[PDB]
Amino acid sequence: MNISYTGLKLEDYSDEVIRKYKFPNSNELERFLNREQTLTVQQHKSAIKLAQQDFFAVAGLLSVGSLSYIFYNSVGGKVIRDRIRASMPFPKRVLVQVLPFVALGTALIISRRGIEGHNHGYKQ
Amino acid sequence: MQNAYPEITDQHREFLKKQGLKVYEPKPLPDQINPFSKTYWITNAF
Amino acid sequence: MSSMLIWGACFGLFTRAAACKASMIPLTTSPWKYPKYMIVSAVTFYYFDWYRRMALEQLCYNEEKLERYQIRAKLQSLKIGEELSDAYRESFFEHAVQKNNI
Amino acid sequence: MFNLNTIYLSRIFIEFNFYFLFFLFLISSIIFYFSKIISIQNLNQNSVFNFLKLANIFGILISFFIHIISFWFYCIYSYNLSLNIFSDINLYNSNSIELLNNSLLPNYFKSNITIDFFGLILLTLAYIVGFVSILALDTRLYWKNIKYIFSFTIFLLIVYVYVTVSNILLFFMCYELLLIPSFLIVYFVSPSRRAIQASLYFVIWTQLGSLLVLIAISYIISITNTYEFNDLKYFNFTNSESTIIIFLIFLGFGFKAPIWPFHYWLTKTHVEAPSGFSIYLSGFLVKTALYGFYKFNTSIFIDIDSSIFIAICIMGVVDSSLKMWGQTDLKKLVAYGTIQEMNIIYLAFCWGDSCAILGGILFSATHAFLSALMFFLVDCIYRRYHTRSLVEVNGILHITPNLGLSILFMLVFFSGIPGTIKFISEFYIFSGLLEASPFICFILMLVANVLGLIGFSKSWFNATFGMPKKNTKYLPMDLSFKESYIILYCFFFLFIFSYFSSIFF
Amino acid sequence: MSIFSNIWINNDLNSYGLSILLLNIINYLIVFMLILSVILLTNLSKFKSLNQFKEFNSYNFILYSLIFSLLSMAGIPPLLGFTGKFLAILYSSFKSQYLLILFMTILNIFGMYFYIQNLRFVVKKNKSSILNYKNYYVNINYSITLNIILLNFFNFFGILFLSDLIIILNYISSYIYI
Amino acid sequence: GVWSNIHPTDKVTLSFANIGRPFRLIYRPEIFLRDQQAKFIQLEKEHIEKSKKGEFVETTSPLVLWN
Amino acid sequence: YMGNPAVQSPPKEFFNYHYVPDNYPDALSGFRIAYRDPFEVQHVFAYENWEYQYDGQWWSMGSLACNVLFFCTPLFLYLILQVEELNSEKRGGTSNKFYHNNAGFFHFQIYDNKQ
Amino acid sequence: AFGGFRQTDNSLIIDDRRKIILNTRSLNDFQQKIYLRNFFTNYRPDLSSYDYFAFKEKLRIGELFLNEYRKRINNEVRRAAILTPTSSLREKMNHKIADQILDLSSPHVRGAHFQAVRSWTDASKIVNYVEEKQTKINKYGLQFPLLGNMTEEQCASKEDEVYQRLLKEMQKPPK
Amino acid sequence: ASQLQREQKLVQSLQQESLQPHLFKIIVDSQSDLVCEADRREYIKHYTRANEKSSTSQLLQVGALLGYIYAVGRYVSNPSTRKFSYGLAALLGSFSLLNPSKNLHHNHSLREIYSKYNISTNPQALEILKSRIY
Amino acid sequence: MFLNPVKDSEFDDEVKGFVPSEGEVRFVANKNKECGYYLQGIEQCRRKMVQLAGDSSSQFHSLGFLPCKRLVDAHYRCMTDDKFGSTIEEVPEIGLDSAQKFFDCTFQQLKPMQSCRRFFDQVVRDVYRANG
Ligand SMILES: Nc1ncnc2c1ncn2[C@@H]1O[C@H](COP(=O)(O)OP(=O)(O)O)[C@@H](O)[C@H]1O
Repeated sequence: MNISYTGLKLEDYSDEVIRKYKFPNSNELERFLNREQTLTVQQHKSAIKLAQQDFFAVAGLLSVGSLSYIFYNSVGGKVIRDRIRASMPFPKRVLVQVLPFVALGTALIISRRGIEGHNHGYKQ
Repeated sequence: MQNAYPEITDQHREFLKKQGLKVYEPKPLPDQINPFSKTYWITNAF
Repeated sequence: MSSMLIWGACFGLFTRAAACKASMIPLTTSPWKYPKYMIVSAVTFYYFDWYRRMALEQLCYNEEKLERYQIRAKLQSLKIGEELSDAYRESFFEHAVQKNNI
Repeated sequence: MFNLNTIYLSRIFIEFNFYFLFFLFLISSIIFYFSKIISIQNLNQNSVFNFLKLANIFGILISFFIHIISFWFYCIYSYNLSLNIFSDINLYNSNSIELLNNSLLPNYFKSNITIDFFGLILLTLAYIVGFVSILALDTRLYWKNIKYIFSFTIFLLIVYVYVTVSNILLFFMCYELLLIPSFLIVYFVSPSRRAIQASLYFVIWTQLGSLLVLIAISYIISITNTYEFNDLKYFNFTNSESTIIIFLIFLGFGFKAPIWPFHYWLTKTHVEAPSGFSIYLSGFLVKTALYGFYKFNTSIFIDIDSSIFIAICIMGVVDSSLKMWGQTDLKKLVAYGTIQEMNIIYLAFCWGDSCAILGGILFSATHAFLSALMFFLVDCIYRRYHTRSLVEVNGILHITPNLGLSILFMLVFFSGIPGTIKFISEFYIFSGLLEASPFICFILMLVANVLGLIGFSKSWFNATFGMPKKNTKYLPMDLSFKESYIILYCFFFLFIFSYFSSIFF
Repeated sequence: MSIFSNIWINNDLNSYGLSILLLNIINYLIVFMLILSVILLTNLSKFKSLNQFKEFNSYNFILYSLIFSLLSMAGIPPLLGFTGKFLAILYSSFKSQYLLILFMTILNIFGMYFYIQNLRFVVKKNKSSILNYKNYYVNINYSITLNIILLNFFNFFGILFLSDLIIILNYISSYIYI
Repeated sequence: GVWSNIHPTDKVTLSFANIGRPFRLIYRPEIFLRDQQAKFIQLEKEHIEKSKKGEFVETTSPLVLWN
Repeated sequence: YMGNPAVQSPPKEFFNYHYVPDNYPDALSGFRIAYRDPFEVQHVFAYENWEYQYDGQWWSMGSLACNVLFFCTPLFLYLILQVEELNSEKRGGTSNKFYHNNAGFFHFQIYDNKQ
Repeated sequence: AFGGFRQTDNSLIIDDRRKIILNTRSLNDFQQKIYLRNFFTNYRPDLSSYDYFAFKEKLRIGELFLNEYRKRINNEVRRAAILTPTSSLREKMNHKIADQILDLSSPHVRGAHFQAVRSWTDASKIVNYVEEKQTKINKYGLQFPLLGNMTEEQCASKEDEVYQRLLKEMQKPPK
Repeated sequence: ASQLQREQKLVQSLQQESLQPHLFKIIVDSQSDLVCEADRREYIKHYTRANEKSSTSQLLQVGALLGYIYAVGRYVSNPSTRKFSYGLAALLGSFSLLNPSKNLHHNHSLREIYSKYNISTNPQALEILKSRIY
Repeated sequence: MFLNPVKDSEFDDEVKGFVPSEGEVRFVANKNKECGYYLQGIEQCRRKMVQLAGDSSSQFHSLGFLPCKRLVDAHYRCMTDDKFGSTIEEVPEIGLDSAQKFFDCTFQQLKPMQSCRRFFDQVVRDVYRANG
């Protein structure tokens, strides 16, 4: 309540006190005020958006791969599944094989790019 | 890290070389053993 | 989420559904009960939100009034001989003398 | 080269994986409730129970994969976060990285997420043991009791909140929420008629432990009016208060551990509970008790000697190990093995936050997987030969070779073979105890690794070998692909977890 | 209650204990209505001995309502009966009564086994017939069923909304001395 | 949400973790402090006034309150 | 106590397997249930139902010295731990103490601030 | 607000700073905080929460660093066991290696022990040793990337600083 | 000699425009007084948005391939393996030739920000960038 | 932090660790637990004064952080136990450099208040070592 600018004069303090209590420059004051002295709010928002997109991509790919692998490889016993897969067109067999692997692999690739720092620019 | 062993003189080393002894040194991995070699990767492809 | 009216409407919907399941009657039975329950629950929970906010505000004011009571009870709860002791003489004379202006 | 993206990757993955599990559970519950009037199984192919089983098993599995990814994210984040504080030596700058919350989903229970290695190990154990247990409960869920297919999803959500909150009250509540689903599983899913009394014993024992923990947390909250471990760090308890708190938390979490003499409930329940819950009860919930004790005791300065608690734990180990010879019931023998392992793990947490909790965490994971494997083997034996007693079934290796091989390799893994992670945990705990107390370390190793092991192997070797002469018309078949793959996954984890990063161990 | 230079600082609320007592009484009344609403929904003459908790073995609503009401009475968390006991122990610790906490714990554990003992009797060899017959069919009262639904909601998830009840009861109790 | 929009702490924590505490302190901490600092604020104002006169009061020196 | 070598007639009254009402049976491997041996089932459900007959029977049943040693084992373990505590204190080694050297920080727990 | 627990001991408390006499049985929460709960619970109570977190991390790294010292001396002993025959191994080992082995022994390094029982002074000395190592490796910018996280601009500035430092040190007279 | 060559390379990079956004990013990272704080914030925002490597590109490429396979295996009757393989190769080649969702509405904002400072002929720009060279 | 430069060194920045006395540790810990209110007050005052008069067009911009000068002086008096003056400008010459570093790191390079506490405690430790 008493911590205010009312009643304060520069003539009531010495020049050393004025100098050591003086405000910094405008850029420093703005960086301190916005809490962006190291990382900016826009950098934080970009990182959050990338993290959310990465999670949604990974979860969707994992779900699609898990559902495709089970719904294609759980149609019967061994002989029944062999007959069903043999009585398929080539694109359908490719989908039965390619689809479960591609989604899970892409999710793992996204995770690997997440844990890695190849984007660092200090390289030669 | 320090040398950890009692030092010997260069005169002593010259005398040992005179007596037919040879200083032990590590030898590089052969192309078969080296995992960064064309021989290694050709073996892998085969 | 943010609307107590919508929260009450959802509560009434799910309450009607669970009462239908519990009674073993099929859902879609007495269909007018769904909007009725939604309206009743929405109004009741809206009023309860308003009443809890009012009660919290008046409770803060009652606590402001009660802090005086607790101080004057602590001064009146002093054991005999402690009223004029150095640890309570100032407060006791503030309440007995200074706070005697009726 | 650790940037801001990985921090938000880990935090977002944790929060949104909790929300993934919760949304799957909510959708499945809505479908289960609003598609039927009675919500019991319609005994036909076109039933929601097939969809319920599919949805729950797939939620568990996919959320487990997401949890693996989030655990790796957390490992990288924690390593680099500890590095950043350690890295900079200049006194002018300090690590001040302030993060923003996500926009799509709120903070559940208005609590910022705090993640520790023990908590995420506990969560991984939750996922895997729940997966195995639910795979072991399909033959038990039927007409009028299919509603417990959601039980493991409820456990996963409760523990997900449990291991991610810094609120001490939310921590205690999530520890307290594990009783109702467990009692409901034991009371309604168990086929044995003696399991009602076992459920009552489990409830009363675990609730006495919960009451002791409740008294301790009430002391903590009332004395220092807060709910944060940092606020606890900014407060000191007197010697009497600290002694009361440590005694109460140890006794409660040892009621749940269990510890000597509070394992009667565990024996009765394990003998009478369904095999899936027995996998989940021994594998996981006791580890939640361990995590609770570790979180409570580490945050409070205790100035008393822990010799009494160490003696209680060692007495539990000895008492459990000496009773293994006299068990003709394989499930009760596995229960005593669980008691022994649990007391050994609980011993490691009697030295505060020293370099002894590492062995405790590793042994918690190892015992989770070993107990899951052993109870699953008992389940296979009881489903094949319709018995568990040693006097009724023997010669399994000759009629069911895969089951006998699984039993033998389970014994090999349980004997602390160096290649697996039980040997690592034994090495940690026993080295620490030998430097602490050499004679007590030798006593513990002698009773546990010789006498208990001898009895345990005697009761299993007699079942594996012999002649299955009687009831040749009723002799079962070999192991199915589900059981074979579950056993192989248990073996694979016990082997390959020795190669996990040593930063956290 | 501290004093600094004849200025009193008051960090304790005197009216909090009465609010806790009121909350305990209200929670007990709510759980007691829940257990007796299930009874009033059925043939009241079917419940004579303690072994006749098997009679509640019926369609899942009555059975689960009974077992959850019994668990709530015993103080099993997070049910409504647990909240009152937890708050009582918290207030006793705040009032620094370790002996009272000990005796409360003894009473709580004995009463908890007293309540959960009857959960064993609920097991019945077959589904029971405890409903009155009106117009040749069992009379199921939808109004009482809805009341039980509301009580079950506030018994299962009442710990999420207990803060507002606590605020209301503390506000009511704050008038006792002012 | 709407139930827990009245305090930045979860409802369970509000219900159990605040035992015997003033709801003014729990919900309006700043007003609670400024109300209990009524005499101290006046003493600080008097100290500042006397300091502007060149009279440094040692007794009320510690009373430098920000909130 | 020991088993009786004499040949005995099969039991007529023995505890047997009992299942919960409305129990879904286990139908693995063709649902083939064999008749159970009475002696085997009696041994299965004997220890679970065994009880002491009179007060204090637990002491003298078997070996009194072994029972006393087993009963005093926790005390013996605590006293051995106290001796080891003496040895560690004389040598300044690891004691049976709750080492609060981390001041409350947990193991690899994330400690970050929100903006 | 922090509270307290009612005390039962009837023992007088005399405070020379405030010139007051109190009874332990009759103390409020603040009096208990300033009299009964005033003790320390960590090695360096004079440090902030952030400072003591850094101190604890450096102490753990120092314990692991002493264990690393012992492991390195063991590895060098293994190397001596292979590169030197037994006819002269013990002499060369007793030259310098045996003394360092006995220096890095059970009390001096934690090893496999649960807790390295250090006084606060010993913990501070270990942390100061770790800080000396950190200073001498950071002056040359060796922390990045194994022991430090730095942005690209920070790395470039550190490289320029290390280049100037290396030039200055190379152009100094020998001792 | 070598340092002179490094400074000459820095000047040559200053002359070019392709490396100009990168050099101005290095200037902004230094938090110097040459660039205004608002300019710093806006340039950081635009540079962060432009240099994002989102997972949506890989997700869309995965969805297009699997979508094509599903479409040709679902509706086409008696498909020809030759045409199916040719279509797979064509779509994979198109993915190879397609730039990774390159954006053009963020680079011009960068030049708007850094055109206020004559980086090529700024005495302060060289002084700031002499120390910081990647 | 607790490092002293080696006066005769073969390289530029060789340092040697030291451990403060138990008396110094006890004094600093007790005062920080007794005067931590002033430090948080200084942080909040700095933020509020940047919020109010941070803009150059404001009327109070020329006054700088002077409203927080009272908080700084109160913190100095509390940490020095009212034995080394009523203002931090009256600091003994041993703590003068540390006081200058604290003022720089607090009001010119607006670092997080952890570093500012480090420098202020350095002032207090210098004063204590001078006048133990
Ligand atoms: N369960 C048992 N308890 C005690 N003694 C046993 C038991 N089983 C076998 N024996 C002893 O082992 C011997 C083996 O007898 P057995 O071969 O089973 O009978 P038989 O000789 O009539 O075929 C018996 O004489 C008996 O004394």
